[PDB]
Amino acid sequence: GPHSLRYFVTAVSRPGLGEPRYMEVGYVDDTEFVRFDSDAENPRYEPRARWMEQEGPEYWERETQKAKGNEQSFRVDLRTLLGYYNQSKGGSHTIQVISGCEVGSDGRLLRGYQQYAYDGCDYIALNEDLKTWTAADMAALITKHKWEQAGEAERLRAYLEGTCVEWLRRYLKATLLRTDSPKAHVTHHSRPEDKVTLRCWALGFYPADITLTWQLNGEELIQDMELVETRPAGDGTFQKWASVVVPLGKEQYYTCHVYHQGLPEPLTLRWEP
Amino acid sequence: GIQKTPQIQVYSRHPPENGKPNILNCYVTQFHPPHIEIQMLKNGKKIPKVEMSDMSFSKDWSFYILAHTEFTPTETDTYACRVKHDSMAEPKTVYWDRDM
Ligand SMILES: CC(C)C[C@H](N)C(=O)O
Repeated sequence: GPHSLRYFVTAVSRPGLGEPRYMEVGYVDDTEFVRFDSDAENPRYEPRARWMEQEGPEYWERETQKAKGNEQSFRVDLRTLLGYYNQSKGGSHTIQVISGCEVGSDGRLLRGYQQYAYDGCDYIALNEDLKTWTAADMAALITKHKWEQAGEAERLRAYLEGTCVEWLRRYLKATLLRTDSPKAHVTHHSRPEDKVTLRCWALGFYPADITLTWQLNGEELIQDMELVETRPAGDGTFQKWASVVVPLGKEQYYTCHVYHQGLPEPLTLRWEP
Repeated sequence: GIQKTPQIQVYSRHPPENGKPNILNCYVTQFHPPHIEIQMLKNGKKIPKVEMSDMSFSKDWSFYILAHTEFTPTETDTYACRVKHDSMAEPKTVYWDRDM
């Protein structure tokens, strides 16, 4: 299947309180593998997965020095954007970036991207051609014209097609993905008068992607069902539940279905008093 | 820019059993700006040793983080997570419900 190498970058100004806080986080297949945090006396790029200590001290010095350079460029960028938007020097602001390459099963580049946001809104994005830019407002247009006139898209296309895929191709290459199957159970809770709540739980699963449904007579109860957003247990696994309110005494007419990539086939379960 | 209001869930790592040590989570998502203050409370009083995960953000730019603390639930103790963030006029408190 496909693989991804992506970096998520945050720069937050804190006028009067010190230097901006800068973070870079690297993900292989949506799993954190390296992190740089500026909030230290001697900030270093650090491994975050069990396989990254293989890299020598040469790797860590180069990446640390790269991240420190990026940090200082985003410090400048934060100041630049105050000019572009005519904002005062007293407020905190945030720049974010997502940058990366996704390759198919065949090792060919599927998608490369470089997307910037300012204070929670899209700012500029490199287009799929890896040759042109989409600007979100008239401020970002200024950056666009600067980058068109500096061969930035050229420098990016060479990174995304070249070094990104090369590093990705070798990173965790170990190519296949962990799955932990959900364990499921149903709980029973009282409601006012002649109704009860049935809650179908899925616990201990990985990855987060999952679907829970409740069926009455073969049909999924989309309208009446309450769902929580999937949430981490804190140990690497995830949790989710779905509930329905049903008539007292009709609990055995309802079936929970759990769908997860780890399961040989979906779980079906009912309230078991 | 924008402000996004944090979404909060308070829940245990393991199914709760009275008297058995466990971990209480406060999972806070979908917020912007990234500055946030998260407290966990037992019977109304701040819990001292609350650990914070590293902060991350999603494809929609919004931030998320997990706060957690050791706890030993009992039948009558009350737990809550309180979050202060510029998107909200007052701090939001969400109580732990052992059934959710
Ligand atoms: C926010 C950054 C993309 C700004 C860019 N370096 C500029 O000076 O236009």
